[PDB]
Amino acid sequence: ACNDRDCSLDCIMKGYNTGSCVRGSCQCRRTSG
Repeated sequence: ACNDRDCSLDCIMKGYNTGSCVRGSCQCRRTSG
């Protein structure tokens, strides 16, 4: 499931802060800089 539910959760654990479904995938994004 690429839903932001499991995607975001995993994105925050991978080391980033959030993420979303992309073309049926899951990317993450950090909030800093």
